[PDB]
Amino acid sequence: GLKGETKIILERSAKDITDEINKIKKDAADNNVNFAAFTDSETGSKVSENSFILEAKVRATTVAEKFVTAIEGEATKLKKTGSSGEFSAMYNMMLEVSGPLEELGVLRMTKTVTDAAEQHPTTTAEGILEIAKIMKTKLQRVHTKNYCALEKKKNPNFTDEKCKNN
Repeated sequence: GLKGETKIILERSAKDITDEINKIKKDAADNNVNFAAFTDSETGSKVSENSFILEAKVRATTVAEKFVTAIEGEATKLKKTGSSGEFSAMYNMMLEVSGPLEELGVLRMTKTVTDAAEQHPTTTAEGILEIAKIMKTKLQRVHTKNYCALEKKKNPNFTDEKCKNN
């Protein structure tokens, strides 16, 4: 239904993120750093004391943030949301992307997004704007968590109630 790049435009953005994971893996191996350090294991505070893991995690985040913000913008009216199914199609991928990110890191919370379908529709024209409220939560929780440790290395003066020290 969509002509020109407007069709693959969605796939193009997803392709970058998909490949982004591979870019870090090859980079991590080059520096010979424990890749599994990203998630390591579930046990309270995560180690990954190395700035590389925390810093690299942002790279996988910032790029992902574009996808979420893009959904709200791409909403347009028809250009991206061609058919009535295209509206949810955009969010459909985000649900799947929850995997790749989980591997590189990022906090899991597909339950909140999935649960949104129960109360809220799924991702209709206005539904995206409304349900988007839940998504923004992840952007702050993921960023704030990695953000603190980010400028933390720069100076010990860094402090914030949002982020806990170890």
